[PDB]
Amino acid sequence: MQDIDLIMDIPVKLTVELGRTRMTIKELLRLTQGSVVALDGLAGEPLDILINGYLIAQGEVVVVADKYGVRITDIITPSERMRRLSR
Amino acid sequence: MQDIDLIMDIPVKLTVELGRTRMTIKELLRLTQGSVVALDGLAGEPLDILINGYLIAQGEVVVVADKYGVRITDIITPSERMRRLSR
Amino acid sequence: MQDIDLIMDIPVKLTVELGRTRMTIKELLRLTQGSVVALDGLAGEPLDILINGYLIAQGEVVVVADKYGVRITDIITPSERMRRLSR
Amino acid sequence: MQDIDLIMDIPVKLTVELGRTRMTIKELLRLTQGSVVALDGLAGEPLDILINGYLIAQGEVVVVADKYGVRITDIITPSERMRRLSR
Amino acid sequence: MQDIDLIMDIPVKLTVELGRTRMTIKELLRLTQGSVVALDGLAGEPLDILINGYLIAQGEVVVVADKYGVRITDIITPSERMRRLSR
Amino acid sequence: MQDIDLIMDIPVKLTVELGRTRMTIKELLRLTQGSVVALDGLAGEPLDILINGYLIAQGEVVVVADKYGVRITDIITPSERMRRLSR
Amino acid sequence: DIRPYDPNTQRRVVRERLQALEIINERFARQFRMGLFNLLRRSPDITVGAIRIQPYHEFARNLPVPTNLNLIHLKPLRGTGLVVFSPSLVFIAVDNLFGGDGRFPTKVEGREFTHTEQRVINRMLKLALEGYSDAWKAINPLEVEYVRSEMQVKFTNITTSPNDIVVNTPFHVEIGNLTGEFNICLPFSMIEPLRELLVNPPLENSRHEDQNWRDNLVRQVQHSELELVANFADIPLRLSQILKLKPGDVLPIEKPDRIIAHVDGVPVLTSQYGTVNGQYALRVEHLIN
Amino acid sequence: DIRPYDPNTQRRVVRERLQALEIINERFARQFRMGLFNLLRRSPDITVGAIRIQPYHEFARNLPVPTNLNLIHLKPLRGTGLVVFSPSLVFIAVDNLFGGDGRFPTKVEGREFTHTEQRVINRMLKLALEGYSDAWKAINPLEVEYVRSEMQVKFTNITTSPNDIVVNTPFHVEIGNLTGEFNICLPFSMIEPLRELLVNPPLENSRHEDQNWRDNLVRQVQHSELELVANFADIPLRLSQILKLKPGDVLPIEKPDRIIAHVDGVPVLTSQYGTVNGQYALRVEHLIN
Repeated sequence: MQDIDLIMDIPVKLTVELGRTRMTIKELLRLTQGSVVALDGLAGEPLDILINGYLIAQGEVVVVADKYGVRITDIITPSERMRRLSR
Repeated sequence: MQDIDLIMDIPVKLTVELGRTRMTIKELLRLTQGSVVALDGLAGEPLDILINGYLIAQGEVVVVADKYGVRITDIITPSERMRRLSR
Repeated sequence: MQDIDLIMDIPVKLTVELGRTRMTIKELLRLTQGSVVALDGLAGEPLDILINGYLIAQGEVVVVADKYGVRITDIITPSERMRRLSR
Repeated sequence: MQDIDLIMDIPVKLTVELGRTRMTIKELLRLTQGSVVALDGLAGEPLDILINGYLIAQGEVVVVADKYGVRITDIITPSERMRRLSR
Repeated sequence: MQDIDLIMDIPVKLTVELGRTRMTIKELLRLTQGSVVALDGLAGEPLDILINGYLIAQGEVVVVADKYGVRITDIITPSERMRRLSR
Repeated sequence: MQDIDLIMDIPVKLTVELGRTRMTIKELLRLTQGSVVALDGLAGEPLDILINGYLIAQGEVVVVADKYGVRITDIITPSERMRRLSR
Repeated sequence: DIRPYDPNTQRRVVRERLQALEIINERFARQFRMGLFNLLRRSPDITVGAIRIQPYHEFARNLPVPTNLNLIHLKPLRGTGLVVFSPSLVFIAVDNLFGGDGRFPTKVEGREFTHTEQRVINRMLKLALEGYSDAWKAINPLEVEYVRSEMQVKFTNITTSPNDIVVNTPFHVEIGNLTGEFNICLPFSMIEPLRELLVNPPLENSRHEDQNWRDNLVRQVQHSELELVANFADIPLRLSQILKLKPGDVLPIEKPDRIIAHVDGVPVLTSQYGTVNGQYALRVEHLIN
Repeated sequence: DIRPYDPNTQRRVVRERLQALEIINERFARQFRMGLFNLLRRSPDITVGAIRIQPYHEFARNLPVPTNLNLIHLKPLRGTGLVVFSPSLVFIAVDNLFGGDGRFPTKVEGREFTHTEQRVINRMLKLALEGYSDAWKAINPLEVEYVRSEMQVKFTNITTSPNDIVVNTPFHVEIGNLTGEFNICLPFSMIEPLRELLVNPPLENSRHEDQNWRDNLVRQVQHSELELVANFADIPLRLSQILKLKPGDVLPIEKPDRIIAHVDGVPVLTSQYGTVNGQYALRVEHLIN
């Protein structure tokens, strides 16, 4: 509608997250330069795409001539979103 | 539509601006504690309302029992928006 | 230094923000002429002062003979800035 | 008309802009002699042509026997002008 | 026409000149603070109005509530323009 | 020096400008005989003094027995000149 | 609930009880009673008035004109304190020091204090300063240094704004029919860092025990848990594009030289992505400091 | 709103309250009261009149003829200040210094001051100068140096134009039925650089704190953002050509040896265009200074 066009003039910010993990503060203090930290996500899984910190879609990492890119694959339809938030 | 409902779940940020002004850096350095700085806007004029830094409407300042509030009065329809951006 | 003097000749823009709030787009559509919108900030709190959209200090609202003014009170030293950005 | 002829006797000034970019003042201070600064525009894009600071047309860069020249290609018709100003 | 409307969106600059005179550089060096310099124009004569340094009309000086104003009186039709340029 | 004396023999032209303003061509066409046009400058402000179209000093308007005169007051030192040209 | 905003209006800030401040005031009252009895050769009666929290202008408007105002600094805290002596108390002290019996009631003058009266005020001020310093020492080390004496709010601006919150503790001195009063005013910002110390009642010293308590608290908190999130990169886009996200859509992003690790939106370090043990890894480079 | 212009007319400039100037005037009044009591052996009463802002000619027309005018310089500020002594005050001082009781009313003379009266005026002037210097020292270091004494506006032109704005602070001196008056006049341009210091009320010294405040303000502003625009070249043309801009139209331009970088119309440096990383680049050469 016309208000969709009005908010179209408003820029927004997109965020791509590689993964997430949980650990104690003591473990973080144990970490030093060159330390290795694992993530919950596996290899080849689509990465989360966030708009102002809200996940809306998923994509795959590509490189464009010198720049990283995300190839959108799937959405976060309410059933899947509720399932992943329940975790 | 359904995508309007989808983006409804996405929170946004609103910004209220009292006014704007222009000055040199030397004048800013001259400013000290307790200094007085004027603004382009006059008294009683509606204040700008910004969504993620984009002006969408104007309102008037009110106080709600202990908290400031903005009473929306007018919009920033494209003619007025272009006129005020041309300034 | 001399480069401080050089950039002094360069004018900058100052922005004063009354407050901020978050709401859904559906709530904004529900809003009409004369609607009342609340803000996160309370009454009497110092207002944010922004230079090109970056907060650098806080002040209090005064009126100068017919014109609004801001009476600077405090700064946004890195500890407080990080604390308020974490919110 | 006759007033078009009258203003024809009045000379005007034309400005050609290679490109535009945005950066912080701190980054500018970091810049030294021989520093490299990028621009938003890409390679081969038509350059903006400005009359007294107002964009009216676009052209392509050519060299005339020892002197640079602009080969006009397109106009800034209101739809495109509004689209590029919205950016 | 439509191009008149297009150039209407282009702002222009207007210049009002009180008068003109000719003197040697030695006389200018002789001039000090508070010195008196005469002009060719007489008292009550219409002042020249220039657009980007080109004379197009004449007017009379008025004051608007605190601001000087020019009350347009006559034009610079080609016969008069040639006569005054021949001087 | 001796070349200052040489150029002293060369006469120059001085220009006094009452004020300046900006308007559209359509507004100028709307103007008729007896129309009132405002200026950016206020009442009592020193007028610009131009040598061959270059501002070098400011003065105040006086009348000498039947002839207008300019009473020089201040200069256009580079800081003020840059500040007023930035406008 | 909805009210119109007035820039010339301000609200209050609940209650800020300072039991330690009251204890310091009582100790200073005892010391000053002893000092005044020593000085004037007569036994005074000092009553500690209720501690008051009010804007600076409200305190200023209640001060009789002229009044003796003394500027003091409570080192190492930053600010300027004020000691207020009413003209009646100064007149009583002058009368007592010069053999006056106090039978004659004091007459309103509204005149600047004489240099002899200035010396009387200084004699009172030194003892008051010693007493207050000794009283404050019981809870926290402080040094009081007098700056200058003024007779009007014109010579004030101890505070940036007239509406700034200040703490005023009145004291009433009685050596007979006399009921003289002196006040101590301190800006709230000066005592703001020591708010925790002044609010809760003091306990026994046990400085080693308190240090051990803090060490144990630090040790226990070290085993707490959090969530570490690393943002790969960010993209500026528009909502219309978001409405058109489909499989296979490629969005260009800027290549991040370093990966910044954030904890609840708080950056903690910058690293680089890697592949170790079949999972993504971050090679820590520098901590955010 | 529309009015006809008259070159012999001028307007006013709002209000320019100087609280610091009033405080300096009060301190100078105290010092001068002490000095006059020391000199004339009688207690004077000095009242500070309201500070006045008016054109120079308006101040000149109110001065009785003849009057004692003294030229002073407030170093390091550039200009010439004036100290105005009314003939009545000089006559009162002469009468007091020579045993006159003041019973006889003063007679209008309109005559030049005698050299003895000149020495009386100099004796007053030295004390006034010391007092005013001491009063100004409290807020900013200044030195006052007397230049010469004149008895008419003929010998003036402290100001370039008669309509220049000056600041006049009257003072009323009373040592009985006498109500003598002296004035201090200063051009506005002399105190223009110190306008910020004089307008807002002074605070505590805290010079190190103020320097730290300025340093923090500088540091925070250093992270601000702007827009950098480089103009390739400029062309002089006409509007008729602009109406005929079409695809393929070639317009000759002068080859720029250097590319000037402007920020909101403010040149900052000159550079040369280049092609680096597939995008246009500017090799910075010299900064605009």
